[PDB]
Amino acid sequence: LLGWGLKQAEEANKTPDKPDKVWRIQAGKGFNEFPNKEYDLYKSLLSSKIDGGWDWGNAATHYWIKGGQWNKLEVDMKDAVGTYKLSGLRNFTGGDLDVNMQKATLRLGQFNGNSFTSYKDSADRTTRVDFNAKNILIDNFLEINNRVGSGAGRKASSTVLTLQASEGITSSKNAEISLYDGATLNLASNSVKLNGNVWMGRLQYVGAYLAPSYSTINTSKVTGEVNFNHLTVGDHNAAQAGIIASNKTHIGTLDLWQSAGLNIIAPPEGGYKQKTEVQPTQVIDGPFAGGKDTVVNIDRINTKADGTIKVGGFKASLTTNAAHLNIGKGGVNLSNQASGRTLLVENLTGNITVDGPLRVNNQVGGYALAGSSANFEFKAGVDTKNGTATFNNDISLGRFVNLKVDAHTANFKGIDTGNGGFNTLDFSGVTNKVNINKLITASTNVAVKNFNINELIVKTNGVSVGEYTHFSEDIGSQSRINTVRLE
Amino acid sequence: LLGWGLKQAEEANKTPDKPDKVWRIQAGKGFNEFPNKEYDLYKSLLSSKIDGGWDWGNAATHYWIKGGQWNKLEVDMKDAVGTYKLSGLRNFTGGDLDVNMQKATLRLGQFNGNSFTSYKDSADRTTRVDFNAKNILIDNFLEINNRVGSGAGRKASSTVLTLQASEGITSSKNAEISLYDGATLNLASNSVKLNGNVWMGRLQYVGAYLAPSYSTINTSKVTGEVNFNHLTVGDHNAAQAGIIASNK
Repeated sequence: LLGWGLKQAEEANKTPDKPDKVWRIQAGKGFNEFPNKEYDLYKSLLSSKIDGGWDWGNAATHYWIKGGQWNKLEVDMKDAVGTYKLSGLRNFTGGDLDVNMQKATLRLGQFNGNSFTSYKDSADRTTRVDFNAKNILIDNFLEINNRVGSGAGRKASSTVLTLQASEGITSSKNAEISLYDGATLNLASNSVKLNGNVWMGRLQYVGAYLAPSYSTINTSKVTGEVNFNHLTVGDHNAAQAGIIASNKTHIGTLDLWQSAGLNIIAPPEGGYKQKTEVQPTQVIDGPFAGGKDTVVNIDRINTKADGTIKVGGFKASLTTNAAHLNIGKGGVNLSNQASGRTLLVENLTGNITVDGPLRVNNQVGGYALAGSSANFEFKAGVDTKNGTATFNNDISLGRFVNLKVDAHTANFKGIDTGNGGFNTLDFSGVTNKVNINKLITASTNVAVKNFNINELIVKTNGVSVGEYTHFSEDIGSQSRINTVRLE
Repeated sequence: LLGWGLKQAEEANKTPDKPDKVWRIQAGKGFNEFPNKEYDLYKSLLSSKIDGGWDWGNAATHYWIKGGQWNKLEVDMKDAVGTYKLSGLRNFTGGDLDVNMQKATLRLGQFNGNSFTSYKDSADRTTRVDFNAKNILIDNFLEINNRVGSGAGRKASSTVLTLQASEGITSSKNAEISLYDGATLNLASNSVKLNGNVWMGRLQYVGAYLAPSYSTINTSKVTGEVNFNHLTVGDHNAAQAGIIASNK
């Protein structure tokens, strides 16, 4: 019920833990003299101070450091050369690694995945697993803060995974990163390029459809080229993911759930940076404004939608503070079940530039039933009130679909509502101008205070009555239409 | 049986409390760059270190700070700009806020009221809720030291609310301030003008017609123009209110 902005700002500034028995391992001879050897990291080095096991109560396996889950382990290589791999460390509960590998390639997957989880003690600890490799090369799935077995036993608190390459963090095609309710993920390389299905927000327990399920991917340190490929937020719940980006974020296909949010956050303008017991200062940030050169290049926004029938829709949404928000040639899809699903492509302090056709149920026409009001909704520059919402591609609306745009200046290239009807084509939030190029209406509820639609076809609507183009608010004194053409 | 003059002079000079776990929150980026944004203060900022709940025994809701009602919370903005609102923090038992908002307009009501209460522990603590806004703009009802639910459960000790604007503390027409048996209210702005029904002394419990029911409004610091509109003392009992005025 907190929302993502409180929970991230609470999880950001924490002391790590108070660990007793801080184990230390230093890799000595043999490692720093074979540059191609393809070692194994668990079996040859890490298994000295990590013991396996079984958890009585929902186990498959189990791992911790030494003498319980409250013991920090350092590994201090700093000159080991080779390629190392984990390849099967599943359900690591543990706590506080930091594998320190300069000039050493890692590989977080080979024939088997990985996992990094915590346990809900009375202290509610995090795990803070770190790596400091040269390349990372995920190459098989990695799950952060998963379910250990099946539901029962001890529950799972939050965790943090930090990956700190210095040449790149790539991924294979079938390497599904999937991070859950408490999980974060820090990346600090240059040129992150995750070619696999990143999955923020996922069903941590088998029935918990009402969990909050926050998650975070903090690519703020990436001095290179952030490049996701297939982001997928939410799974049968109201997930609120978030990405703290680095002012250039090209992602590929984005698949929101029905009621799943997203908070892509660009950096600021100049870049980042008995007895009374006084807690340390918790600095907390509201929604600020991104810099001048912040771009978020999504190229397709689908929506996965099946399930219940609620009294409204579910309002899939994404929220950005970047100075631009381009949406590529894939356009916008919106799957629509019985009630009216809703999309909110909101931008706080920037622009919006859509370059694709607005689909619904994955076609351009996309009919809907009576109560199913498929509602697109765009917000360009809410908090600065000088953001345009340009659509450089010809949109087309079918039946029971309701575009609305609340921007400063909503440019267009053509709106064709002549096929379906019952279209509430709202523009009431637009401050001054709506520069539509070619409008085709059958039975529409246009609400514009000032416009110049410089071509207007008005179709008829068959044989039914009581349906008509209806401008529903004050046209003002600056309006204009350079061509009306009834048919 | 003491009378008001003893009880005010006893409640005036007290050390605040001895709180362990003095939480501190500092508002960082984002707040100090939108002069018209109309934020929310509980949900966007305060709810990190205030948890809701239910009191087993006469609840509707319940609020405290963190780990019980003996934990001080500072909020240190000092440069946040906008208009903030509480709008529904009911039956706050808690203890020891001080929301410090220079150059930030507050609003203590929007579609729902507020409340600030204590609980009669064995220590008999006050709550000392403070604000340091620029305007305050009450605009819906605010009850100080109320009854939490209905009678039973834990009882309510005294409390102090301090409002410290620097441009004025106005009020809407339907904003009934009503402070009860232990409640005080310090105002330190210039030009307090409460256009609503201020109600000193009110039935704290449903049958207690023989309670003493003292109350205090201390507008001593007001360098401007104190202006009430409709003061109403006492409700079915022998209330002894008091106002420490500022010579106009």
